[PDB]
Amino acid sequence: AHFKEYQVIGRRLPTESVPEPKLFRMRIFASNEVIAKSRYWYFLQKLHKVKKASGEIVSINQINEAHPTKVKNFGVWVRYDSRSGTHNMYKEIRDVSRVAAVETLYQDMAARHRARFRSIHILKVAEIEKTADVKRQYVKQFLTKDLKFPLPHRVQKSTKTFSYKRPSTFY
Amino acid sequence: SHRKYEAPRHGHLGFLPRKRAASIRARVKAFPKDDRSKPVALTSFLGYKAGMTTIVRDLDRPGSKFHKREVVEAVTVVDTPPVVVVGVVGYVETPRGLRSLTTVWAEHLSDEVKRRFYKNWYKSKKKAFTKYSAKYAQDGAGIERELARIKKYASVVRVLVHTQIRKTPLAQKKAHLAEIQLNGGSISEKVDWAREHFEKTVAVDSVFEQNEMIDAIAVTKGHGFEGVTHRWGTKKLPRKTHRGLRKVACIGAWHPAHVMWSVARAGQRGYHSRTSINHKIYRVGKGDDE
Amino acid sequence: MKYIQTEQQIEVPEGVTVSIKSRIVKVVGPRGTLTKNLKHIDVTFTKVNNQLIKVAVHNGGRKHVAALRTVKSLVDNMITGVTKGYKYKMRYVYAHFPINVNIVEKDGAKFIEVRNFLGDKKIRNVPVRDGVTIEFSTNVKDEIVLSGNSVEDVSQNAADLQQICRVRNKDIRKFLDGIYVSHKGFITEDL
Amino acid sequence: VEPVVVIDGKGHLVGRLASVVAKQLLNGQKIVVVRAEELNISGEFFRNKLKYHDFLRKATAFNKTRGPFHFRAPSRIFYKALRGMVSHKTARGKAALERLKVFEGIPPPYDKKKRVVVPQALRVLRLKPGRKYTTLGKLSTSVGWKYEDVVAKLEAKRKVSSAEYYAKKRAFTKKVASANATAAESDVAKQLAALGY
Amino acid sequence: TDSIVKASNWRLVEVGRVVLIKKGQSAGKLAAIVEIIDQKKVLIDGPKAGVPRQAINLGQVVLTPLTFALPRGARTATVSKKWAAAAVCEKWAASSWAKKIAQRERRAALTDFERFQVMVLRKQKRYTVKKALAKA
Amino acid sequence: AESHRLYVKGKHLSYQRSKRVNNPNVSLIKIEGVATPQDAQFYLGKRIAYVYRASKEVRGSKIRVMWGKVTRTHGNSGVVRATFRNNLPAKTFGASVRIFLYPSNI
RNA sequence: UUUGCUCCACACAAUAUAGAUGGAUACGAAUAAGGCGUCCUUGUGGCGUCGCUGAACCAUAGCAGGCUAGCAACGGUGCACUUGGCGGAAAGGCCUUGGGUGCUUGCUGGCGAAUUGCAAUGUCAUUUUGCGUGGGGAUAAAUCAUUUGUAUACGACUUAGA
RNA sequence: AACUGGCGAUGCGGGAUGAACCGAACGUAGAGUUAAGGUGCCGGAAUACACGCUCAUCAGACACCACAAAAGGUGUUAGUU
Repeated sequence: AHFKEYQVIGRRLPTESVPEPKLFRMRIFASNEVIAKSRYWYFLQKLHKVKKASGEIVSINQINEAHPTKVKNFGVWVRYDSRSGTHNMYKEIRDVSRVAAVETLYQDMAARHRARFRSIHILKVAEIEKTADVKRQYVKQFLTKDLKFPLPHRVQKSTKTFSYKRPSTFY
Repeated sequence: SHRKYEAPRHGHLGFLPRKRAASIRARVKAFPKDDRSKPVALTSFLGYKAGMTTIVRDLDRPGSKFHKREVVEAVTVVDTPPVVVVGVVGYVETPRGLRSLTTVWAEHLSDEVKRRFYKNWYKSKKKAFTKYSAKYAQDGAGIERELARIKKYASVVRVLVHTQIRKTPLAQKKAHLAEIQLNGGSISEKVDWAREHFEKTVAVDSVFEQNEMIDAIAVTKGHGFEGVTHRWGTKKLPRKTHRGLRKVACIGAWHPAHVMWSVARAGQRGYHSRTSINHKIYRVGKGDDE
Repeated sequence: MKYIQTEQQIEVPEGVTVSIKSRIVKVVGPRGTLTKNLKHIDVTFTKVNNQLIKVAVHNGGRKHVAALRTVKSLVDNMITGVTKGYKYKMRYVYAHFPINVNIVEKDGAKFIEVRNFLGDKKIRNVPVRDGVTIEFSTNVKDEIVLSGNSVEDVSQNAADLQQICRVRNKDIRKFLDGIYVSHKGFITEDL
Repeated sequence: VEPVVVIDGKGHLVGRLASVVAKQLLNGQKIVVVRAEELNISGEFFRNKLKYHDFLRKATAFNKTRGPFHFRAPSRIFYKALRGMVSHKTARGKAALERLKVFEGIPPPYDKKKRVVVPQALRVLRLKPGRKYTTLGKLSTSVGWKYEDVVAKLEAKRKVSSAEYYAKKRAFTKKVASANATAAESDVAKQLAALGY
Repeated sequence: TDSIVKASNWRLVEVGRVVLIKKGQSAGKLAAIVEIIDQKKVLIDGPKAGVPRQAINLGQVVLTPLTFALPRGARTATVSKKWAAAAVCEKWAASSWAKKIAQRERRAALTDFERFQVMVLRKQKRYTVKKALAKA
Repeated sequence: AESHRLYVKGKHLSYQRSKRVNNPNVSLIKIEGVATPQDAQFYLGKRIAYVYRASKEVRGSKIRVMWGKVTRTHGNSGVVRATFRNNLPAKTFGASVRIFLYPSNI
């Protein structure tokens, strides 16, 4: 479904030798709490010597966007697996939320490179709003000044199967 | 596996089914292309094949190694008494083809043409075209209206003619009736020509001329049921052949598990409609002289 | 990629007028009128100041922007044809057999007839499209000139001459014989 | 809804229109389709010609007269599509195909009546602009349909007749509207308008 | 003589262009395009009409012929202020599109007695109009 | 005046079925003008008559009738599921049926 | 070879209706464009307006629609004739000046309905037949048998024969 | 050959068709809900909604499975310096 931003913070199991472990935190986009904990444990296994049995999760909190109703450019650094090897890439997308931003990021990854959520890692998602910082033409073309354009060839959906006059695609 | 040695197929695949023609008289399948500039004229004629004979003529072929010398040629003489035109039909062009709109006949119909319309002519009341002539037999009763219909419609005009079987030496007494397209002038001109020529003779000296290439349409001589050897020209099987040698040895492979349409089979030979083209008229002559 | 807006500008001379319906454009000036149907490209036109026409493509791909460039170039070519006109000069190049080029008129159709190319009995016949005039230029020999209003028509006539004058069954690098497009320019060039 | 539905084929995609019409016939609606020669197929004309050439290649080895019958007419091409989408070997399929009628051009009983459109199958509404398409009449003439010119002439004649009819109807309707304006602004008209008609 | 080109202008999407959201939680309500996210989506606001600030698709909204001046990215309060200043809803209601929508809505909201009254009034109007056609 | 229809036209389309097995005890009905399950809900629980004519007079009439009712919806396009006193003859696929306004709730 | 056959209306009997229960309600072309109206150098023209679905437009009140009266009827709408036409793509339909009658809910009235008993489809508009109800109507062919040979295994074909 | 599960011995829904695959195992009926598989029409079910990519003069279309490779193409799309 639509992803949700979670902060998941957990530690290794406190032993007698070393109480109060380092309390590692992660920001991850997942469908819900179960997949959030799963992804947190997967990444913490990829990074540090700890597994789910040997550790615990001390907190998992959803993070709502500070302002979900303003347009901001998003720079997403990701790494993904292809049929041949692993590649890092950087994309920029115009969107109103980080969660919707990773929604479109995953959709575009699947569309353009056949990469699945299985194969995609989101390294970083950064909100930006400065022009001349975005590097992609398919974003700068909308960040141009006084952007107005028509929508040629409007197609109107019909409920009935039969229409009694030829359609007009004006707008 | 492949044939050990290649050879052309026996017979023509465009001339089958080798079945009997639907009638003794072979109709013109396609008339010559219509031209409106040229005057209205018959595109065909009906004759009777009289026989064959020999002619001697000086060949004029400027470049042959044996040019300007006498040659002997075989010619076919056909008896062509002037065909009596009576009747005219109209054809409108439709998304389905040429559809016959109406046919208008003439006042008097010949006894021979009525015999053509009949089967048991002698034991009959001879009631044919009687009420048609009653609708006719006036100046403008109802035939001029049909003429106007053929003028307003019927992009193709075909006159109806019948042969003079009484003039010919045949013992038939039954006229042959056919349609001839008029490939000149507008539809109005075609209909006017047909009406003026209603109930009268057209001469082949007016239709065709000397030094002309024409097409003969006829039903070939019938030969009945025939085997493959003479029907298609297949090889005769060797002398030491059990249960027959005038046959096709292999009539198909194991697969497809069917005899194919292209395999030569015994059946009817002759009596097929045929249109031979490019026959040069060597003479158009009349019998009203020696 | 889907470039949101691609706009281009075509200038018109002061002595020419352009009428643009849906996608059928006519241009009329000193040398006459030319017409073009562009109903296969989906490009919008606008007038700026009676001397500038903007040609626009919205949400177009690479092919669509290429088509926008093509339509701008085509309308430019037709405008310069209506103003100055096009002239294609061709040379006959032969090694041994002089190429005899003349103009015949069957029912007034203005055919071009080529004889003696490589000493053959062939008669190479080329129809002349409308709006194309054939002149055998003086002060120079084995020269033909096709002058017209439509660059496409004059160039296709010249290409027809080249295609008939193509040589067969021989090494072309030795048998360079043929009628070749030497010059393509304007009738009002350097005027 | 209606006893008979008449759809013109011009601007319609053959497959989508055939599917819609087949479903309607199975549901029990009589349908006639005109302008089958102006029906459209998505894809290049060469692509559709190659497809029809493969169809022509398909034929029974031992008897082409019992093999598949490759009808060349545009209306019969549309009928072939519809019969492929209808289960034609059962009595229900025979009933649906009896309910269906297809024509090239518009014969009198249907050009004197109303023609509807199917937005789900319309080329303009469906195909992405710039995508190449094919005309059924051109494809049929290429594969051996012999009556494109006759249908074109008859359609031109019908179009002039319909243009004159439309001019007469438009003049009558505009006179009716002018007289309605003169007799308008009455209590009845104001009451209907204020009520909501 | 002047070179002439067909106008070919039709309802550009822009900031301040007011749209009619047709499906969803509003379903027939006025809003204003506050910002253009992509070619297929825009951030819109409908504070006066009752449409919350939201990212929507131009395939979900319908642009309307009229618009008004509005800085891009304007908040809900500013959009409402400029909407009231420009009287966008009054112009929309004056437009024949909204009159058609309201007529359709009421005609659907009619009762059976009202339908009978419509029938009687229409018969009267038909009588008068036929008399006028005959007199003309 | 000329119109006396107190029912709503519908079409008996087919039986409840999988790809290769049908259930004659349940029939599918397409109500005319209904294109959504939302209107199908209003049409739920409503009597249906299949009226046909026979050449033989049975009980003072040459018209026979089968009674059933719209019970629940079927799909996303306004098709409803009907159960009749006797299952429809299956030759009446795509056949005219009448849906009555009773038992009324409005 | 003791009214057979055609056309035109009708109590009554139809393997019965692939399934009417107000109307299949007629420009074309384009869709990165159109429709209508208007104005003129009548043109790829200026201007105004419309769409954003048919949720439309016609027709729709009356014993399944009765009987009987009025008001400006200078209208609307069923039925039957010729005059004037148009329509051949499958025309079989589309119009039109005429005369007689009905009805009219455009507006106002008077009388009747019940008991089908709380609902039962509650029955309304096709191809033919009859020792029919009668008005017009001109009273034939084919086959077998015989014969022919342009044909042919037999059939069939091509002819002839009061 | 090993472990397990199946077919043999077993129907049923799906994979068009199939002993083994996927679901699920079976008395006679009714209602509801699903599994696997699907919802353009055949064919019951969205000519759904959303984002992209692809135009093939041998497209591609759903495991078992009914085939395709090395190599190459500013065709087009997206990605460090």
